[PDB]
Amino acid sequence: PVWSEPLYSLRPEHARERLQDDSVETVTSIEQAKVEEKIQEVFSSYKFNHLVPRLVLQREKHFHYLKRGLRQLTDAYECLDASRPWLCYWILHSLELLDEPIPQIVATDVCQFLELCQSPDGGFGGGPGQYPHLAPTYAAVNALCIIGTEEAYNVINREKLLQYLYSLKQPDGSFLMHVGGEVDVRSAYCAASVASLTNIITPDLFEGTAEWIARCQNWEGGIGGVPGMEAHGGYTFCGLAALVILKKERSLNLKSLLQWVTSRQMRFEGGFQGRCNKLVDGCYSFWQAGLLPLLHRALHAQGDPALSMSHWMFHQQALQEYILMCCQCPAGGLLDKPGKSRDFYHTCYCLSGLSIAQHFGSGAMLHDVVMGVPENVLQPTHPVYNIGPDKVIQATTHFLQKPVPGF
Amino acid sequence: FLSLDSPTYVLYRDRAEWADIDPVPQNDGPSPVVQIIYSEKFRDVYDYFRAVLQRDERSERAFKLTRDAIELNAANYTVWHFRRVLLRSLQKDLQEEMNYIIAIIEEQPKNYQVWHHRRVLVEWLKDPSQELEFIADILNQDAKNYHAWQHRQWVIQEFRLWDNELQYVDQLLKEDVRNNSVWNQRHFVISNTTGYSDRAVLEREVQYTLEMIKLVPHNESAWNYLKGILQDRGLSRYPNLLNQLLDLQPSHSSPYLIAFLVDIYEDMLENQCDNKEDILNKALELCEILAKEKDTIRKEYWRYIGRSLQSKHSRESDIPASV
Ligand SMILES: Cn1cncc1CN(CCN(CC1CCN(C(=O)OC(C)(C)C)CC1)S(=O)(=O)c1ccccc1-c1cccc(CCC(=O)O)c1)c1ccc(C#N)cc1
Ligand SMILES: CC(C)=CCC/C(C)=C/CC/C(C)=C/COP(=O)(O)OP(=O)(O)O
Ligand SMILES: [Zn+2]
Repeated sequence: PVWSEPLYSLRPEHARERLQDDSVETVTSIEQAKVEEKIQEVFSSYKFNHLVPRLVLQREKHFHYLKRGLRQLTDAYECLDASRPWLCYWILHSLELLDEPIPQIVATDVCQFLELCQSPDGGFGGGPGQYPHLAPTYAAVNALCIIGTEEAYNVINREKLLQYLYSLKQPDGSFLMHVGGEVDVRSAYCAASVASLTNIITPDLFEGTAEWIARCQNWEGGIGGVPGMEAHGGYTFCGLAALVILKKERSLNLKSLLQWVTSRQMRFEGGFQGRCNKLVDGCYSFWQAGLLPLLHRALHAQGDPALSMSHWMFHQQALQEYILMCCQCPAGGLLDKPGKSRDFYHTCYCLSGLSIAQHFGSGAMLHDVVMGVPENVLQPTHPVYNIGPDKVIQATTHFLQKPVPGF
Repeated sequence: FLSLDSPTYVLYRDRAEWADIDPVPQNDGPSPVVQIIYSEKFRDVYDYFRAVLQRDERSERAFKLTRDAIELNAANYTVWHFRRVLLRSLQKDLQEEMNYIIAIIEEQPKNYQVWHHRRVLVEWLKDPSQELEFIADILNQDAKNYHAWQHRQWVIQEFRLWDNELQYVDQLLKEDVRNNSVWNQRHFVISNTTGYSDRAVLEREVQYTLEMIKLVPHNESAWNYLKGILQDRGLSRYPNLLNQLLDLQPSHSSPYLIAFLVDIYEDMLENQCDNKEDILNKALELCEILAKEKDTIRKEYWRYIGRSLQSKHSRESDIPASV
């Protein structure tokens, strides 16, 4: 009908989704109200300016931002000087989602840089001459798999990688993030991700690890960084994704987890918060919404007959609207929420989340929902590794040719 | 000595006491990627850090240098590692170092490295006596700081400092009853002290939570805590809960109350209650109300729940196809 608004966030009923603070004000509600008011202004801008809304992913602008960043960054990025393989991964993955090819000159330079970051005793550090750490190790492996050439695959010293992983393994099934470092669920994910991609998983590498992760699921249904801690989207993604790799998702209460994540989508903003009673943030478009494909697969593997065969169990439309309307910087790049500045991390995860929200797939069944102009459609991403599913298959196939180190 | 932000800070390449050392430029290769155009101050500190790291020079001057490298990039875990090597190797006073870490955490409280460093120091000293008051000051500025809560749990658990924490939780719940980190701490404290199997404790917690819900019916944290502490034994185990929630319907309703009702019904059906079908239809009605009107952001979840309940609890569910 003509009176009908096709955008969910702009419908008249949507205003009923604004925060009800029960006339009891606290820091939490004051902060939430501020965000909602800012977001409402964005939603309303079309109507106040008397224009018809047009949701356009600014691809050319994002590409220019990325293409440049891959080469050179301002000193705004000094705080990421121990995380340079993350920068490689975020940028290459964003480019991959936007279906922009990686010049072979670029590919080889990235390979060579990551070689310099690799420790003689296994794993990758944040930069040349830095000690190894599971976080940049994960990023480096993803980045090399995105490139996906013989040269890239060959960078990874698999024997040393496995030795490095063992040196971090704790008796209780957990892993240190690095030597002398801290333990949390991120490390289980980082180790499982690189070990599965490169085919170095031995019989006992992950002994006790599934059980350790399960101890991090708490009374909320989500997963905390360590046993006892508040549930958080980032840690919940690491936990579930690692269990999926280990084929041990059933170690978790999947139903309380499903209930928890779906509750993290914000009824007004459309995006996701990282934990209960905190603020929406575009990067959770991946960390939180990425759980839904993982849960779908796990539940489906149990023969759940009630599963949709065309949508994930979150509001795909509302998430796209949040990202497209609220998270794009006009000059290129994406961001956390309106008012925040662009950066490569949010550019990666906002686009990853957009792809997830666009593409449903469960075995043979496929269904896309693309809000705004059709050119908005991104390439799909693998919900476990967050690189293209084609890159996952190609890497695993290549490394399965090799023997697990030690045989 | 010379603070990184001192008006009279001087570059290391200009310091007489560093003249014997050749700085080590970063090895980025012939054609760099993600190359950061560092400020002069940053590149100068890190060129000298590379030099002392490479030489493994364990000196007072190297120790002081790590303080500047950390201030420039507190996420540089390599610098933190070398600083800890120097602490032990130089036999530095660890309480002085505690003074240092408390200051850096105050300025950069969201960084992982600073909290791990503090933990190591506490472990080395076997002294937790400053911890709870220090953390409380951080939480007074950001009551949801995740590392702060994590460090607090670690300290309490490792040193058995349980006695005053429920009192602390109650104070913070008064300041902001919506603070989810504080509801989590409540559960952490009770779980590890009395447990929730103690009927007087459970009863006390449920009464407390219901009282909070009445004060702030749209506060999701109280709702998740009520569900959290009741659900492992199974919501249907508590027959009065349902009627008492329905009594809040009139003037304390929310999508949270409605959703909780569905959770109760789901568990009732799971444990084969009286009036199977009556309960089912009540549940299915609520799922539709939620999906279509009261909680549409979660329409896919609520329709999945509706389908799930239908599929396994309808009168036709166990009936053979031939019938
Ligand atoms: C405010 N905010 C909202 N979203 C992101 C942020 C900040 N984050 C850091 C995000 N990660 C997790 C939390 C977020 C909130 N906290 C925070 O704002 O701390 C400061 C940045 C102010 C110090 C605490 C950190 S994250 O860097 O821990 C992270 C997120 C996602 C993927 C990876 C990582 C990460 C990966 C490898 C190493 C680390 C190392 C830091 C460490 O463990 O020592 C972190 C961030 C990270 C990178 C970029 C870029 N480009 C922009 C932002
Ligand atoms: C693979 C890998 C490294 C995964 C980690 C992903 C991730 C997002 C972890 C977040 C951990 C954390 C300390 C969150 C708190 O930040 P905050 O409280 O300032 O932000 P918030 O308000 O949204 O919780
Ligand atoms: Zn973010």
